[PDB]
Amino acid sequence: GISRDNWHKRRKTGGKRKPYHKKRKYELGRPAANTKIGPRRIHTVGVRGGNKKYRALRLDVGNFSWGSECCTRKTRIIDVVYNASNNELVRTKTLVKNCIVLIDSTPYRQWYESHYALPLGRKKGAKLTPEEEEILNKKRSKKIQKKYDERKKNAKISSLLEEQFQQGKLLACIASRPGQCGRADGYVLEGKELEFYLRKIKARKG
Amino acid sequence: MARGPKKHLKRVAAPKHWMLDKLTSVFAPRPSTGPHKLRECLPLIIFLRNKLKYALTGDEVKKICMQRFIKIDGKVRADITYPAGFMDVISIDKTGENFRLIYDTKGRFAVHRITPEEAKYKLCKVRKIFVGTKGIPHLVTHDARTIRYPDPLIKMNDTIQIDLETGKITDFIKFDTGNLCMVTGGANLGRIGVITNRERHPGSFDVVHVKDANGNSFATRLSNIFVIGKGNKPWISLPRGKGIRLTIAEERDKRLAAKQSSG
Amino acid sequence: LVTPRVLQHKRRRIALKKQRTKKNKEEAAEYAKLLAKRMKEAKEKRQEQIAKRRRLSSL
Amino acid sequence: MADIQTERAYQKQPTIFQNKKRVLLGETGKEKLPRYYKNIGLGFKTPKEAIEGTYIDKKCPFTGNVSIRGRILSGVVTKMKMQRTIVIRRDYLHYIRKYNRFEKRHKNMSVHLSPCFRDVQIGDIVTVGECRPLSKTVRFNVLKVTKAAGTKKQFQKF
RNA sequence: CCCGCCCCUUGCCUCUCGGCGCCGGCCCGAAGCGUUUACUUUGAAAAAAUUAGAGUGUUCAAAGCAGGCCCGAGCCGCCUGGAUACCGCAGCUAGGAAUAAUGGAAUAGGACCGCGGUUCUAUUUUGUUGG
RNA sequence: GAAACUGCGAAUGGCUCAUUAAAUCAGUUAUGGUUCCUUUGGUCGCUACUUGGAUAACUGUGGUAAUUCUAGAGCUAAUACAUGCCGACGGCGCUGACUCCCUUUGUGUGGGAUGCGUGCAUUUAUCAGAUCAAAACCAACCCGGUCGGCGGCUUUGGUGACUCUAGAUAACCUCGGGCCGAUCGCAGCCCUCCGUGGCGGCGACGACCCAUUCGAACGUCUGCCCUAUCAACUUUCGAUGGUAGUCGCCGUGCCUACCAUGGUGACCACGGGUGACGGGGAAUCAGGGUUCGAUUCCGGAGAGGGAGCCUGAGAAACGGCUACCACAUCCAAGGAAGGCAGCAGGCGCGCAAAUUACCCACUC
Ligand SMILES: [Mg+2]
Ligand SMILES: [Mg+2]
Ligand SMILES: [Mg+2]
Ligand SMILES: [Mg+2]
Ligand SMILES: [Mg+2]
Ligand SMILES: [Mg+2]
Ligand SMILES: [Mg+2]
Ligand SMILES: [Mg+2]
Ligand SMILES: [Mg+2]
Ligand SMILES: [Mg+2]
Ligand SMILES: [Mg+2]
Ligand SMILES: [Mg+2]
Ligand SMILES: [Mg+2]
Ligand SMILES: [Mg+2]
Ligand SMILES: [Mg+2]
Ligand SMILES: [Mg+2]
Ligand SMILES: [Mg+2]
Ligand SMILES: [Mg+2]
Ligand SMILES: [Mg+2]
Ligand SMILES: [Mg+2]
Ligand SMILES: [Mg+2]
Ligand SMILES: [Mg+2]
Ligand SMILES: [Mg+2]
Ligand SMILES: [Mg+2]
Ligand SMILES: [Mg+2]
Ligand SMILES: [Mg+2]
Ligand SMILES: [Mg+2]
Ligand SMILES: [Mg+2]
Ligand SMILES: [Mg+2]
Ligand SMILES: [Mg+2]
Ligand SMILES: [Mg+2]
Ligand SMILES: [Mg+2]
Ligand SMILES: [Mg+2]
Ligand SMILES: [Mg+2]
Ligand SMILES: [Mg+2]
Ligand SMILES: [Mg+2]
Ligand SMILES: [Mg+2]
Ligand SMILES: [Mg+2]
Ligand SMILES: [Mg+2]
Ligand SMILES: [Mg+2]
Ligand SMILES: [Mg+2]
Ligand SMILES: [Mg+2]
Repeated sequence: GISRDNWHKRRKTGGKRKPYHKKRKYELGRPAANTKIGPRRIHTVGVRGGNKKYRALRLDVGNFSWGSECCTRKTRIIDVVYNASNNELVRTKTLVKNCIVLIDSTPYRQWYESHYALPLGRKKGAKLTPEEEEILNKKRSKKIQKKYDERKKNAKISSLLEEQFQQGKLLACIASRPGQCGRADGYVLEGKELEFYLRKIKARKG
Repeated sequence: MARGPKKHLKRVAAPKHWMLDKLTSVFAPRPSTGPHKLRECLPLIIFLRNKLKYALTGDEVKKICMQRFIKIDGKVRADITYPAGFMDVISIDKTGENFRLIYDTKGRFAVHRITPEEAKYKLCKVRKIFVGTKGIPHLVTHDARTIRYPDPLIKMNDTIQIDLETGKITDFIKFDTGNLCMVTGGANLGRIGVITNRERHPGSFDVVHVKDANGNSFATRLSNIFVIGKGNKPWISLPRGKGIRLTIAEERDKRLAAKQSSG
Repeated sequence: LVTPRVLQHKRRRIALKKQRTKKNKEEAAEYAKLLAKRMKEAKEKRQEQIAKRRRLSSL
Repeated sequence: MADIQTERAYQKQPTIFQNKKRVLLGETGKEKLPRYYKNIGLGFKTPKEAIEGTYIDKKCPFTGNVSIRGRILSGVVTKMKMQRTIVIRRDYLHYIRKYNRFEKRHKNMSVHLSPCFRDVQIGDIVTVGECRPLSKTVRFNVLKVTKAAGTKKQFQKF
């Protein structure tokens, strides 16, 4: 079937080479996965030596990380925004390594408000009266100075990141190959990477 | 043609220090996978039926081994193509005799009966020192043995004497200039001497010099040195000749002048 | 069908794990002893070094 | 080198992190970007233009992810027309035995030149090391550039 | 034709940690290596079989790797071989410096703790943590 | 102890030389860029006195011209198929109701229920990866001791070189799609005690991971017969390089997207021929050479010609399967079955090459 052999190529001089043998099995095919977004399905391929290998199709949940905070959570993947290799991989919402994805951003908000005792980007406060000010402004006399005042000074999320938390989504990069592992892990963009990718996105579409 | 691993060995392609004929048949024992390499081992059938003449065919050595008589390094081996190798101990207690496979002088194994008190330990060369999970130091010797928790001052190329019954490294000799050694590969396969030098070529094949007990010098690669003593004093018992390699002229003079024909 | 030999096999299978745990315990103990023994000689090397260092830094 | 972002993806060294820190640890003089580099060994010295300067080359020997092992050859530069890739020529003599005489022969090698070296021009002598296949016809990397011969880089006043 | 003296004759060094003198002090071997190569000599590493070659009365030889002794058998045996050479060219290694290549400062800079100025900085000790 | 289920082997060996001209192959090196059934050595604890249903053989009824075709009916097992606990945790860190002296408080002090996670293997991210040459002030602290300050410590392993090995943190789990034994054989002991509460050795088998062995694959340098009546070749039908990915056991235009315009040649590239498989080797030979190597050892390739796959550690397998082409066999014309360049034997081709023998006694 499909083959990865070197012997169908021209040699460096531009000359043809003639084959000496039929196609082997250590030179195999196995067409692409083309992971979409949706309810999970994962098939399993038997490869050289045994060693099953998981090929994902329609993943919808990932394990992403925030490196400044060292805080990693399970999250939902919403959409793909950028793709350095092709552009038809954003029209079809296929999810490959080094893609740029939107995630749900909620568990990071939960951990942040719980760890710092301080809010994210919030517009108005009425929902904070029955609940959430319960977490953020917890009724305790011990700790609530000594601990959380050492949590403060450090709780200075940058302009772009705190602007992200308002619309309820983030920008993340996949750092794992879902076609080989069946997992869509990665890390949320920050700093100059975030600026570069935001400018690229703004420049491409529209 | 060759889609997998092979399992036959032709008599003409077998190692030469087995000292086989060329008229018995097209095939050779083909030692089974073990702790010693294929070209550097000596199967059980060849040691029993060819060097010891205890057996006369392959059936006889099979039915000698199938009676739990032969012990290699303490344990009872039932296979007749087991790859016994350097510094091993054979034990046949039905007759009360123990041997030790060591190259004599001419690049082949000898028959080297030893005392039963000496057939308890064996010397092993260290090839690898790595750390496992939870920071436990391991060893790897020249015969695939793995030792956990060695004292953290034994390194590569050093020799360790181990108890055959329990493992449990007992003592060790250090690779240094001045230590007795036997060469276990190449052209000087069998000669014994002191180190006196170690040339170093970063990236490939650091060579080592040797000078035996008669002022003759010869070099080898570091991959073939085997420290067997502190210096001028072996830890295992040496065979007859003691790796001296007297030349063909001296060979002829000693064979003629002694008139070694019979008793 | 349950038979005394099945229970004997199970007893063997549990005693093996017990023996393995005892082996690990005592081996780790002895190696920690030996490592602590080596650290004293390392201290001795370092103190000899510092002593001769100050010796030759005198003049 | 003011802007090394020329391709459609963010070029950056792996194993390097843009961390959480305070205001004005530097607004110019400390831009919070360290440099990964390794020593090749075998006596070859890492050039300072790889430690100081900034560029993204995963295939460089000194800062990228590649290991030099095996053979070490040398040659003279013949062509510099590809991106980070040059063509060097090795001449030698082949001894025919019927006659007792030699004959001149040559081989060409495509080799990888890191942006660490910026002084190379046709005619220099170049040392190379052996790496894993880096492309269809590239297996070597330039370790060292030298030019200490006649008709030197310029008039000899050094 | 290996040690060293007219200038040098492995040889300049720069220090440093490991073992070596001697009456805290005194000193040479250890680190770079002699611009490089070709050449030449030497080591290492290269399956066997075949080829050359050592031993051995297959009844001789072609072959083969064998075989030789002493006891009436009362030894429940002993001795001994299965060598060695060659294996170009290319790659590795260390001596030699004739021959043949290649190179050095002409609009200079080699050298000495020579200094002068500006400028970056390693992060050790001042006991430690920090301005 | 027949048969049948199960496990393993059938990828070795044997045969032939059609293809193949930097291809194979040879010497040399590299996997710090990969996989590896088995062997040997390490690893094995974070209804349980033992769970479920359901197929063979066997019994019985059949169908078709025909095959190592196979349907319906009735039973019964597992080291087949599928589930799944028990123990011994007396396990630390993060939480922080509350709580204790004097500085309220912050902080200089000491307990703490409560909850969460807590083995190795997978995936992503992050942290540390320790010892340089000396002193002077100021805010706070250990010790030589004192109620404002002087002398004095800084701690896995290895390589020429790793983004190595090991360690710490936050999560993730792939189940039907990791591990942590519901398996079989020999021979035995104490019971605050009357068969069980208990425990005791020796094996077989199985199994995640690491190392070893046997390899396999992909790479480095050098080496090739004749031909110019072959002088320019290669390139969206990848040609040479760059960045991101897909796929693959892994490195890599291996393949895709976007860029650059490169790469080889008179030192013979590119094209053509070979009654060309390569080598160790054979004949001849004063010295140099010339010719041969289908052929018993090593390597490669193929099973009429191409192509595509299943099982498996390992095959693009032909003593395996599925199609097309070329041949050719039986038919009850509906259908079924095939691959001797294995050993004998036969036809054809030719100037040209042996018995349709006996045996596993030797070598394996
Ligand atoms: Mg072919
Ligand atoms: Mg496996
Ligand atoms: Mg075969
Ligand atoms: Mg075998
Ligand atoms: Mg001969
Ligand atoms: Mg003869
Ligand atoms: Mg040579
Ligand atoms: Mg030389
Ligand atoms: Mg039976
Ligand atoms: Mg088996
Ligand atoms: Mg099989
Ligand atoms: Mg034939
Ligand atoms: Mg051709
Ligand atoms: Mg080549
Ligand atoms: Mg080869
Ligand atoms: Mg080769
Ligand atoms: Mg095992
Ligand atoms: Mg039924
Ligand atoms: Mg590319
Ligand atoms: Mg890539
Ligand atoms: Mg062009
Ligand atoms: Mg051609
Ligand atoms: Mg052709
Ligand atoms: Mg042909
Ligand atoms: Mg030929
Ligand atoms: Mg001649
Ligand atoms: Mg041939
Ligand atoms: Mg032919
Ligand atoms: Mg024939
Ligand atoms: Mg080969
Ligand atoms: Mg085939
Ligand atoms: Mg045919
Ligand atoms: Mg199998
Ligand atoms: Mg086939
Ligand atoms: Mg076959
Ligand atoms: Mg069939
Ligand atoms: Mg057939
Ligand atoms: Mg036939
Ligand atoms: Mg005729
Ligand atoms: Mg004839
Ligand atoms: Mg005829
Ligand atoms: Mg037989």
